[PDB]
Amino acid sequence: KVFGRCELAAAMKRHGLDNYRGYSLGNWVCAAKFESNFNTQATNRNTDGSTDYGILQINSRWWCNDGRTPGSRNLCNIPCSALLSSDITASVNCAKKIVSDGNGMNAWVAWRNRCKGTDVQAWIRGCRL
Repeated sequence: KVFGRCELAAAMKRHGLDNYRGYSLGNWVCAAKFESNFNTQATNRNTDGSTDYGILQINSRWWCNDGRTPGSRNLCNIPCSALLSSDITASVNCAKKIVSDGNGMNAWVAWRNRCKGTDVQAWIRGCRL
């Protein structure tokens, strides 16, 4: 499923991501835009052999099991395919665990490079939240 901007913002708010660990809703929308282009089916292979899955591009190195990243962890206790569902519950819950880990949203390379220090509020402008 490819979400619309305001549709995703609303789903993320509903799931309690708005101001989670002090990160405003715009930060999460911005990150999802640049990580996956709002596409729940997005997948990308990393150089170490691990893969990123879903709207928030969650890594099989640490967070999920994709059956092909030998020696990795499954900290969110999920198959990586759960991250590709049209329902974002699994992605959101795993993202909450990631952002609490100690580095905050710096865990997301695209957020650090493209969202951090910018006017992220613009990503929720015009939306009926």
